[PDB]
Amino acid sequence: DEYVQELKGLIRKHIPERCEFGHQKVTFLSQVHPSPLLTEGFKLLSSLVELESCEAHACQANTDQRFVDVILSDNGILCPTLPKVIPDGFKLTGKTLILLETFVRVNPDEFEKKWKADMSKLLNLKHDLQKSGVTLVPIVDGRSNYNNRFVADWVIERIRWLLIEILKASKSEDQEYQRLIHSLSNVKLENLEHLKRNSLDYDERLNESLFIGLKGDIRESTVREELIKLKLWFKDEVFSKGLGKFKLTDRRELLESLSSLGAHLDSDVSSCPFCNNKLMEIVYNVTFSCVERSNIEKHYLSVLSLCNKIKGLKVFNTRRNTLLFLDLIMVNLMVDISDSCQDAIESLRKSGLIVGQMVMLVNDRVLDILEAVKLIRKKIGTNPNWVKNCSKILERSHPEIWHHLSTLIKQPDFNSLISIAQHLVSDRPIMRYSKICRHKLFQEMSSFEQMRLFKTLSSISLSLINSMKTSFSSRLLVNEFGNVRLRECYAQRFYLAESLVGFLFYQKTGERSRCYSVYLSDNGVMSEQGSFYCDPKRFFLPVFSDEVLAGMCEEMTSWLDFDTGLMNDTGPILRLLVLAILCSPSKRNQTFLQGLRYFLMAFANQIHHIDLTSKLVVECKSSSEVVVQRLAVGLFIRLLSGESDASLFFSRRFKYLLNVSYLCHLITKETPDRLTDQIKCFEKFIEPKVKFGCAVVNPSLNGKLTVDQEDIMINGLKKFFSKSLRDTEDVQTPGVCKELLNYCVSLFNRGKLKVSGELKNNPFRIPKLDELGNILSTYDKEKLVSACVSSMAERFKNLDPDSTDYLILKNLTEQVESFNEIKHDVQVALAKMADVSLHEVKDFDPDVLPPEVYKELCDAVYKSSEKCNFFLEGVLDVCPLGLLLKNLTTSSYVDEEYFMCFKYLLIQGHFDQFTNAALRNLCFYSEDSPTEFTSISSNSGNLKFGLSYKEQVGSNRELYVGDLNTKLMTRLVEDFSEAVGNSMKYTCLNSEKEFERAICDMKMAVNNGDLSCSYDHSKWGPTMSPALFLALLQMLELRTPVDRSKIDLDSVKSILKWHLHKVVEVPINVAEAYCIGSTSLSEEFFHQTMQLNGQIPSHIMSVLDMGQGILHNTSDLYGLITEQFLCYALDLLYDVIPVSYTSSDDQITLIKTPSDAAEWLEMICFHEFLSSKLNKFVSPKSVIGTFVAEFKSRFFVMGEETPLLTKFVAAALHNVKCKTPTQLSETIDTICDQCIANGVSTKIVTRISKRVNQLIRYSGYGETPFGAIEDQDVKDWVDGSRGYRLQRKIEAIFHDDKETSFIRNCARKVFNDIKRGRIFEENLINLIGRGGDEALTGFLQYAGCSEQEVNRVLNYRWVNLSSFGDLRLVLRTKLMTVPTLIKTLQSKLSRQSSVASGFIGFCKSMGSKCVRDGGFLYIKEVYSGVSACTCEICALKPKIIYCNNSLNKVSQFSKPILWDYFSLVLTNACELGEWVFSTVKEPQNNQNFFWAVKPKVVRQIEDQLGMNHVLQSIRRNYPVLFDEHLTPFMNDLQVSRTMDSGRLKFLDVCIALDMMNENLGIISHLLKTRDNSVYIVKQSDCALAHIRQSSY
RNA sequence: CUGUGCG
Ligand SMILES: [Mn+2]
Ligand SMILES: [Zn+2]
Repeated sequence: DEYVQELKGLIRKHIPERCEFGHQKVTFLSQVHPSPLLTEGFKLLSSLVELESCEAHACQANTDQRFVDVILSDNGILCPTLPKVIPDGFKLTGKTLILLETFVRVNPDEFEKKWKADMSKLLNLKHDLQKSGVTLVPIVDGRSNYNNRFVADWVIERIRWLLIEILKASKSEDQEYQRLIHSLSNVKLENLEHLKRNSLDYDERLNESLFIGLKGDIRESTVREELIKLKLWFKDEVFSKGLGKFKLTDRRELLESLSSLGAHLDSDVSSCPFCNNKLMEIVYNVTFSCVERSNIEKHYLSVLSLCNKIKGLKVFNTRRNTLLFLDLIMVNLMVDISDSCQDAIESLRKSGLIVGQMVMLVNDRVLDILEAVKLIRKKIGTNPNWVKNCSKILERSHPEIWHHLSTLIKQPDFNSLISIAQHLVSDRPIMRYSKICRHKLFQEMSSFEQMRLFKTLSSISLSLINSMKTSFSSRLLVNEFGNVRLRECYAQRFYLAESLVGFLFYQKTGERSRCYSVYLSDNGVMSEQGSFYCDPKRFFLPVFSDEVLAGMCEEMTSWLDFDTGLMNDTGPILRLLVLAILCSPSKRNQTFLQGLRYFLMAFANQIHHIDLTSKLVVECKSSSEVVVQRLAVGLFIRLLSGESDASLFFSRRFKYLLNVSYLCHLITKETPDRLTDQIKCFEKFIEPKVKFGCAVVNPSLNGKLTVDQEDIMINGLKKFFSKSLRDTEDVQTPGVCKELLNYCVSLFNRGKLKVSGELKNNPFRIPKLDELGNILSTYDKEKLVSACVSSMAERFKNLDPDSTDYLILKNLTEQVESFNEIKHDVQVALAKMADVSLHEVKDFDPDVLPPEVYKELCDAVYKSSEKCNFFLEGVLDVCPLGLLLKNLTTSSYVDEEYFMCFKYLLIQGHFDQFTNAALRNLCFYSEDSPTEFTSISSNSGNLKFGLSYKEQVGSNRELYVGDLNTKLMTRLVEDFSEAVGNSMKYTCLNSEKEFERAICDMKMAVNNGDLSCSYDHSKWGPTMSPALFLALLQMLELRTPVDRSKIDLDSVKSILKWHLHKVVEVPINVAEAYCIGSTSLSEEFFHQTMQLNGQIPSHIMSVLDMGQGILHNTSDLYGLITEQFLCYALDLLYDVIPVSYTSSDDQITLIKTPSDAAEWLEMICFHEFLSSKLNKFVSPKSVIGTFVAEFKSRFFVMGEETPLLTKFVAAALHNVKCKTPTQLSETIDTICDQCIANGVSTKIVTRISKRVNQLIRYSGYGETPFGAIEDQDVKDWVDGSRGYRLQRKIEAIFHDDKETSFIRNCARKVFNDIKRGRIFEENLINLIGRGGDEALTGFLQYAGCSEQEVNRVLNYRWVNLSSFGDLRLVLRTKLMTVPTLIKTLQSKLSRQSSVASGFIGFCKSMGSKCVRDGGFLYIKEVYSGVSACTCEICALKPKIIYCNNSLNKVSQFSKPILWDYFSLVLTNACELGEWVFSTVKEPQNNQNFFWAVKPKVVRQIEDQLGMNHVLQSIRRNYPVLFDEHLTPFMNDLQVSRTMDSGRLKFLDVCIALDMMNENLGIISHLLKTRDNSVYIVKQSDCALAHIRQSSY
């Protein structure tokens, strides 16, 4: 006991703050025995930890450690026979309980495991306690450290060290000892030697069911002879019988097949699309009614804007009366406008924004003056004081910033109102809800109206997205088949011509699909244009793409200018097809275009599968797919009807049709319906499993199986490996024959393949799983509400205003629905802590009761019944505790909606009514730590996975989410597999050199004419099984490089069989949809597995899953070795030369033949048979000819490569992620560089830049001299960065480049004397860091100037709103969450929402107080503060640049632009040389002269630019910024400290510019590869390239 | 939290 007395001495620094410190301490002092003292030491430490955890949250210690039932029976409460559970901290007040259970886990994984376990075990008790008792709120405090606020945090580590020393000094179980010794460590991979590996009478039958036929020692000549005999048998048993899988194209017959499948002849639709689709007829009507045909309006718009701003304050705490006040103001200003200037209502007002007795108001709602009067005369007599009272609130407790001098207090004279009403006739709309063709023959129209069609489409799309952008929290004053009258709908406006305006009327709000009606107003007259029904989210693409599509069309058609006349009958149909695709966003259309891509791939080449036509036919609905399908097939026929073999200008035809097929990518891939999306993903997940028949019901979730479960697992394993080498019945069922595994393994072992096992670099060196895609989880909501109510009860030390809702907004950043739900939850929780029968038998939750079960009439009339004690007089905004329910009922009653009133009434009626291994595993003991593992688990779970989907253009892609332990095991397996793959050479998944080698090999083979085999494999993911990898690694040896020690992968085998024992959860939403309840296989399976066998199915368990996204590289290497075996076999049999490349989903086989290709079908069929014998089913989409090759959608043809224009332009048009305008412009620059890399066009990128500039300008931000990409660029995207193009734009701003020339001369001088001229550097940073203008001067006198230059160059100024920081803004981001260069460095050191909704959030957020000063303010006052001096110097570029006296009123946000010119010039000097110092000179082709170009950049900045160079420079120059906000999480700073090649050539000088300026982003741009290294360019664009070369 | 413009 050398330390026991030392422990007694050291534990003397402890405060007995509570009594039982004293009690436990005196028990500890008075006991000296070997066995207990450790026990009470650990339990006292745990008690101290739990008290520190819970008394920080107003705890009440459970000193007796009793159950919930007795503490609830302490006072008067009925016992509902609650299940037993021991609480750590309890807080009971009135009829509310707060329970806190805390724990400590140093290791994270155990921390989240215990966290999930405790919340799961506590949540289920709420459903029982609430049913016939009181409520509760579960909270848990998880700490990863033993730290506390009662000790000086230097003894606890010493206490732990001394305790572990004491326990290791002497003992007296084994696993308990290991757990306790490992749970007191702080920081601790492979080599799991300490694991027990105990058997449970199950390993054996797994072994002989998997490792009986595996030898891996078969010699070579026997394999040769066996393959010979197999080939001879195959030749005359299945090939001579005509039972193959591939055949020749037979072009013409394929044309009739395509015409039959696509061109519908049994359909009743007409051959003119305009009347087939509602959008087509609507746009046709508007465009052919439009082509053939004053300060009052701005005042009206201004007053609308100001009332629209003031309404958002909601300072009246009520809605309907607020709306009545606002529209009363609107009508008062209306009648004050109409009293004078009588020539305004008929002429200047009708032609603006008005229609029959229907005037728009705040919140973009159109309202009728008649019923407006019918509602204004209310509250008159009942309470005429109202208008007075709401007037008096505009003086006190109001912003008092208004122009309502007289337009507010005047009573509306109803005589003028009725006179105005009778002045305008009744033309109320009908909005038709739920056959003669004069459709103008679009094929015989001029070449101008199509662009007008496109502009009309863009206007309609933007109007739809504006209607999307409207507010959600809007309730109509008066509520309302086949024809509904419109009186109080919502409206949007759009502009077409000087006199006529289009209007869009819609009745409902939200984000889901609605019904809309389109009307027109020519000269005050109302016209009917149409109506339709759609979901706005799928029309973000055409919002401004009215020009890029056009020029794309002319270029696309002009590709076919080899023959004159073919453009005439192919162009107009091409634009019509593009329009049809744009107006019809659906998965079926893009799948159909992909099917046409596959059809073209089959047809243009020589050999194709026999099962293509079944994968091209898609069922049609709504008669909308038929027209686009007919258009596509007609185009294909017209291009392919005549002589169209491979003996003519066929490459351009192929490119044309391929781009036509890729036109599918314009469709937004964002799962139009979500619940059906989970249904589809789940059923396509579960169909192969059940059709195999090995899916069991919910397992034990802890590593226990029943006899039936293990028996069916054995049956599945036996069935999978029960395939023969001769039977042809098993060609589609999953499985494989172990014999061929033995063959391939044995042949690989004796170095007979292209590679061997001579590996180097030895590899042995909190969301809920049940729901994916939901914004919030039950666990997260419970935690947030627990924290909220804890803070609530904490501050009451009554009365509570609505400001508590602010806290709800503080912790967060469908969403509004969850916010309202949690607001109601916290309201009712506060209410209960302050102090129709079908719901009883059904779910007892009153907040989930749907309004679809009862009529609205009974709901409205029952809430208006007698109520004495359930309502109170007045609104009573103070809301003291004890009467919250009455206030909520009154607030819901005064508002139009009664559903909240109904549920509040319902809930107001109370209608909701001394061993060391067992007694020491509840305080802090880490029992769940993995110490002994079985064949099926690892003592820490059963590898629970969660299912999810990912949107793709073609079809939804499966995805699996893993827990933390599963995540780490999967990542270590992946690391080992990647080590093996790096040992491999031919793999192409992440090794770019091999990818380039494959590209060059395929291109040279195509140029020579070798045979191509682009194998595409179907159902690659779900069909594979881990058992394949188990057997493969069992038969493998993995020899070491030099030691030849035959590495034993026992840990790898165990972890892989663990993955074989993975369990997957089914989402709760699909389970509920099936339970609530067309014939579906999954539906029948679920209904068969509800009660017939066991309980509801929530966990699925089987063998052959191979979850996509988890076993990438293992599957890659398996497929690689298998294809190597097959290529070796085919080479040895048919003496032909194979080579192959693998990408784990599709592969490439290049075949060089000796010594016209119709004699080689037999080898392809034999290879297909061999692959099908393996678990390598090949999709029918493969093309096995020798004309064109495909790999990862990178096609190669004889002579050149496809330009892939439409895919890239669609990508550039879409995925405009809006966070800040600068980042948007940079992303656009990157995507345009990528687009121009593949020789697209130079006139199209200009249109994209114009479109994005127009889009950002519409947002109200305003154009900037940088803005988006410059207009009218050139092919000099090559050898040019963002700096160069920005400099070119700046030069283009100035017509006569006169001061730019001199300032470039000055920049040339400063570059000259900073590179080698005399001595400089390290003095510039002193000048740079302060500010703006004096620095201009300082450079000027460093180069030589006078005061005239000083006061002349500083004249050009531009407005920068982001001057005092960054634009504060909140977007529609995921719930629950310093120069930028430092942030990028931090990120690089470290290792669901729609684009439409993102744009909506951007536009909504920038309109609030975003710019900062001093304070936050708006933008409009900033832009209106400018002075329009117009002194002939601020007019050459309006709204871009300004002169000094033009910005006298506001000057903080005003900088000169020539500093940006310095920034760009010095950036180019550091980046790509000094040749940009010259003057641009201009120079003094059949559309088909394409060729590749290389960058011609020269770098004098030590082009290598290794890592840790900038870190040393920033440490030297800016130690203050180096210390904090930089390199906290780093351990190898020492290499950077000891002169890591410090004092670079130019790194020191031009990094401070990026420090100061936040629109360059050069250093981050500096440290990456160009990623292109080649650019496709036409000689037509090369002809007019500008020349800029600099002399010495 | 707090959207009003493409002429
Ligand atoms: Mn492929
Ligand atoms: Zn028609």
